Amino acid sequence: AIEVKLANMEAEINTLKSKLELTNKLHAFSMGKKSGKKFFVTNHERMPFSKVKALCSELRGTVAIPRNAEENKAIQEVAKTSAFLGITDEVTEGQFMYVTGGRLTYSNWKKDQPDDWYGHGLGGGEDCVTIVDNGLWNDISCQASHTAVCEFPA
Amino acid sequence: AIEVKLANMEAEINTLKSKLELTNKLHAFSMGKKSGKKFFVTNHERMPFSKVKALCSELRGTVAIPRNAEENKAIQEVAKTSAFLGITDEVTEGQFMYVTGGRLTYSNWKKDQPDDWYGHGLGGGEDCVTIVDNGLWNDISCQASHTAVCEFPA
Amino acid sequence: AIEVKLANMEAEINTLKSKLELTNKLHAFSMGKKSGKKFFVTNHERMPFSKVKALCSELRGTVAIPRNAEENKAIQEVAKTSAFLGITDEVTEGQFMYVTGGRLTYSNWKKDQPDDWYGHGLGGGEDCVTIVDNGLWNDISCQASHTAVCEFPA
Ligand SMILES: CC(=O)N[C@@H]1[C@@H](O)[C@@H](O)[C@@H](CO)O[C@H]1O
Ligand SMILES: CC(=O)N[C@@H]1[C@@H](O)[C@@H](O)[C@@H](CO)O[C@H]1O
Ligand SMILES: CC(=O)N[C@@H]1[C@@H](O)[C@@H](O)[C@@H](CO)O[C@H]1O
Ligand SMILES: [Ca+2]
Ligand SMILES: [Ca+2]
Ligand SMILES: [Ca+2]
Ligand SMILES: [Ca+2]
Ligand SMILES: [Ca+2]
Ligand SMILES: [Ca+2]
Ligand SMILES: [Ca+2]
Ligand SMILES: [Ca+2]
Ligand SMILES: [Ca+2]
Ligand SMILES: [Cl-]
Ligand SMILES: [Cl-]
Repeated sequence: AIEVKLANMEAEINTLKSKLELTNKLHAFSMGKKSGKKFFVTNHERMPFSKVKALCSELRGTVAIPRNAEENKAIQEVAKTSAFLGITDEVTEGQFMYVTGGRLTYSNWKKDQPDDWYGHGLGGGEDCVTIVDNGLWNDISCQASHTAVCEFPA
Repeated sequence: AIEVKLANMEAEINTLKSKLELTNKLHAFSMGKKSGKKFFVTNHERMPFSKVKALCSELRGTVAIPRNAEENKAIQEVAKTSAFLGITDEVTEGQFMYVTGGRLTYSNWKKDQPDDWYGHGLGGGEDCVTIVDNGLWNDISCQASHTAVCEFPA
Repeated sequence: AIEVKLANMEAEINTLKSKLELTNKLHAFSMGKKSGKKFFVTNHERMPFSKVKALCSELRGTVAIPRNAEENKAIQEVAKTSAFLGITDEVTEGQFMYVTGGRLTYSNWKKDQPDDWYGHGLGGGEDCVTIVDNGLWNDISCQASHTAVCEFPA
């Protein structure tokens, strides 16, 4: 009976959907995702901010955004090098916004940062933000190439 | 049409099964799984034994258990810090057993361990086991938080 | 009812295909795949050449093959020790060919190599090639055990 075959096939599909969910949980776990916390991951490739945005979007994620000390340390450890954060004041100078919307709240600026430097020689000031090796932040040219770190929901 | 469509769906489902199996194989390989050998994975999160057990269970794995010096070495390599092992004397004080059942066939106890110590203030003695930095074992409170290391079959 | 169910099943299968593709993209990213570049992966296990071939084949990949300095560097960094490349002169002594077919177009041989040395006592000369610690190449016995590094398309 076609109905029986259809029913058995629906069961197979459900089994596969659960298997894939497990595959995703195992991968996240293997990559360091902590229980109930956002998942941060990188391919260790350095690229301009525009590229990071496109890459994370393709993966259905967003550019890493630290919203507290814990998340900051987590991203720092993942990146292990200067990486772009999803924060920018491209629109209005001095008004840093999350790529996901909203004005900047938590921050971990290095002393004297942000300074919107123009002397880097790339044109424009510094409208992007990078978390440096020590975990502190520094505004940088969005044209510069820093590590791509994407984040996925908790 | 209906029957031809249903027949294609079977092929679609079968093909997806094979692709997901291949995905799992590649993932195990990327996580360092050696041919015909079980493998260990961690997200580097520290939590109480009960949480590790539930977490590994959810991944269809088990809390890491060393059956020989090689596996013990592999687990410490994966963990990097003190991690719980799937061995406890919760059923009968003094008699350590595998969470998977049965008595120990291999041990690597640290000198003067196990000691079922109470001075840790967590209440009760020590019924769980952790592999320490240098591969040796120590019994610790199951309430204590140590690294979660899951094991997957060979 | 039957046709609506078949239509939903087609939709379920397509969503599953879509999610698996996303899972594969995320996995490659997490394993260091650089944008538009072929990627190399290893489980850090050492084995004879025939085993590496069988293994990478099972993963629907191929034994790593550098076609230029950049790829050679990438493989070197992934393996971090001597590893077999998909290059051999088994078909015609002295003529190194890619396992994927065709004569070498890029080479990075160490000084005095290849030498089809017999002194290893394994039998036969040296018909396989490994990339050594510094990125240079040496022909070695296909029967020797070196790191398995698989390659997947860009
Ligand atoms: C990597 C880094 O910190 N770069 C900063 C640059 O952004 C700008 O602030 C400049 C001002 O002199 O100082 C540099 O140290
Ligand atoms: C982490 C560790 O080793 N803890 C042990 C504890 O389990 C208990 O054995 C105590 C006895 O005095 O000694 C401690 O060093
Ligand atoms: C691992 C390695 O480099 N082996 C080489 C071997 O292939 C052969 O060339 C021999 C010549 O005497 O030298 C060895 O060092
Ligand atoms: Ca500006
Ligand atoms: Ca600015
Ligand atoms: Ca700055
Ligand atoms: Ca089709
Ligand atoms: Ca005890
Ligand atoms: Ca103890
Ligand atoms: Ca549904
Ligand atoms: Ca030869
Ligand atoms: Ca040689
Ligand atoms: Cl206990
Ligand atoms: Cl040979």
